[PDB]
Amino acid sequence: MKVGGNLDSKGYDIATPKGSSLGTPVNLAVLKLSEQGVLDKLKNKWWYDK
Amino acid sequence: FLTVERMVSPIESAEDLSKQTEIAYGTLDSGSTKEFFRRSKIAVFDKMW
Repeated sequence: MKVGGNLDSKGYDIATPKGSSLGTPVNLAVLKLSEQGVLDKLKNKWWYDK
Repeated sequence: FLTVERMVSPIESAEDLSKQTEIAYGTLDSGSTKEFFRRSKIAVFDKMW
């Protein structure tokens, strides 16, 4: 089991080529699932349902 | 011993049974019983599958 909080802070992000057509929309896309929580579902579900 | 025996609450409904893991459970290998569990999104039932 895990004890204590996170000592440091970082983040996981997707990879996009410099100035690609998927640069701004996916970045807007990945950020917009964090409000209604559908991204919040997929994390806590896979980690703590099955 | 007596206090622990008195605290033992028998399983009655699904949610109390769902939380514990001492007593195993399962459905048929086929039929709509399994399909109902997959499509169900209830917090009691999504963890059931």
